[PDB]
Amino acid sequence: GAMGSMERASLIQKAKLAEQAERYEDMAAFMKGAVEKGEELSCEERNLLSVAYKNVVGGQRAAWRVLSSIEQKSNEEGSEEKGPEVREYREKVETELQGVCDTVLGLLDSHLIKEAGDAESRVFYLKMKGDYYRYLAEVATGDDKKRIIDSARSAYQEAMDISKKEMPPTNPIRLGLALNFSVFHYEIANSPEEAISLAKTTFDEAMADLHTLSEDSYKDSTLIMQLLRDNLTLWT
Amino acid sequence: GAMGSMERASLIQKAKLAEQAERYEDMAAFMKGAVEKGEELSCEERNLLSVAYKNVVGGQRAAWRVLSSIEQKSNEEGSEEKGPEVREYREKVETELQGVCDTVLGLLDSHLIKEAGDAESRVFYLKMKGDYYRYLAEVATGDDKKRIIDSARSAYQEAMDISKKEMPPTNPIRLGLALNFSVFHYEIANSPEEAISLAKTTFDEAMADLHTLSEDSYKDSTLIMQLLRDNLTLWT
Amino acid sequence: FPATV
Amino acid sequence: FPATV
Ligand SMILES: *CC(=O)NCCCC1CCN(C(=O)C2(Nc3ccc(Cl)cc3)CCOCC2)CC1
Ligand SMILES: *CC(=O)NCCCC1CCN(C(=O)C2(Nc3ccc(Cl)cc3)CCOCC2)CC1
Ligand SMILES: [Mg+2]
Ligand SMILES: [Mg+2]
Ligand SMILES: [Mg+2]
Ligand SMILES: [Mg+2]
Ligand SMILES: [Mg+2]
Ligand SMILES: [Mg+2]
Repeated sequence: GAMGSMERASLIQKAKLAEQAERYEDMAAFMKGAVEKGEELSCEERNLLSVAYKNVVGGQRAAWRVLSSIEQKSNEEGSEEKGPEVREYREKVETELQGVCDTVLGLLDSHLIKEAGDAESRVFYLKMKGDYYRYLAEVATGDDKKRIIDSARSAYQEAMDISKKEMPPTNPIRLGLALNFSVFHYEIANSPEEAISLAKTTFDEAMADLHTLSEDSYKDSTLIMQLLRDNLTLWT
Repeated sequence: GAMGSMERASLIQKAKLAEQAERYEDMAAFMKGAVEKGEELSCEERNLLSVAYKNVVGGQRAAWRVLSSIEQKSNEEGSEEKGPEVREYREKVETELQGVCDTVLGLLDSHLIKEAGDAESRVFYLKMKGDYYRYLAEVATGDDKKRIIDSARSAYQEAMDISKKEMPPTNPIRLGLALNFSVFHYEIANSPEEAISLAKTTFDEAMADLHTLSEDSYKDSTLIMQLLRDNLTLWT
Repeated sequence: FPATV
Repeated sequence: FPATV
């Protein structure tokens, strides 16, 4: 790897600089380099890794959706034939997106997940696995689409099982996992009732535990609870 | 070039798609491919080329300024030594910026400018030459800084001379050139009085010619006149 | 699109 | 920063 000659600490320092400069591709490359050193990640380092790739793939997803919409419009009745260019460019963006997802999944599989023994770390990594299979599923149209969807489901479910046993209902990682798995149900698995039920139960169980929290923890938990509420409002 | 196998028309089509998807690096690569076909550009194609590279280099400049500010703060009294990483990463971004500028300047020199005979095209390309030498000058700190500044000045001056002889004072290309050359004076050449005088005379001469214009041309000209006014307000 | 984190 | 186009 091009980052093999750089110190782990320098890669982390530069990831933080890249974040400040909104250079998320660089941030992701630095964090990949840091993961490939082979040492486990701290909480802060997990956050850096996730922020970097979320921002890179988020931009790719937004671009893919623009192109896919243009392509769909081209295939309607009355639309003039404009040749293969829209499909080609949508495929180009799609292939790059898939590459990023495969890169993240590769880091998780070699070897972040297997070395993660604490509940927070294991849940966080399994959530990420679900997320990146979900992004693959968004663009899947072939023989493997069912298996990609099931890979996302399985990762989210394992994370959910750990989270419920090991973390309080207000824990931000538990909350974020539930938020994202609920979106998986609604958008990917064609299970809107499951999505709504999960968001509602997660919200309600968190509400009942807020009394245990400091002011700072309350702020963290309630921010994600509001995201659950926002989705419920969109869906009901 | 990786775009050598793609049709010119397809490159232009894909540049427009990339713009819609806010994929400016791709947009720039497509337009570079189109220029390298060797045919002159249309007005619309010149706009695509300029938009693509403006957006790519604009993002690099913003990132460079963030990093340069962090670096400057690191070199103040009382700041803790944090090692070579800030300088290294600022240099990385700087080198990439310089590369983009060199790419644009290369397209202009081989062979856009020499084949441009109409005033609008020649002025537009010479303005771009001034702009990309100006971006090089922003980051220059060495033996060649004076020569880089003079390269920008010379390109802008040639454009100005053509624009005044060949175009009305409301022409958007003439106006945009004057806006940018005025910023060159203020920010690069340490000549704020020249910057102010140029912006003011350009504004006033345009105002006196608005009566000749259609509603649509009036809208185009007055938008850039307002930018001149905005700069004058900042500077006085 | 719905919120995710 | 000042406006440029
Ligand atoms: C100790 C450990 O493993 N930490 C990993 C990072 C977890 C933190 C938790 C707080 N947090 C957030 O609340 C926001 N983002 C996310 C929340 C939950 C998950 Cl699973 C992922 C991201 C911060 C940004 O706004 C949304 C909430 C950051 C990550
Ligand atoms: C015929 C020809 O050579 N055309 C090249 C493209 C010129 C157009 C003019 C209109 N225009 C603008 O007004 C805006 N941008 C620029 C203006 C002037 C220059 Cl020299 C460059 C760009 C549009 C975006 O907002 C700012 C004004 C687009 C370019
Ligand atoms: Mg070491
Ligand atoms: Mg495909
Ligand atoms: Mg359940
Ligand atoms: Mg051809
Ligand atoms: Mg340098
Ligand atoms: Mg003069």
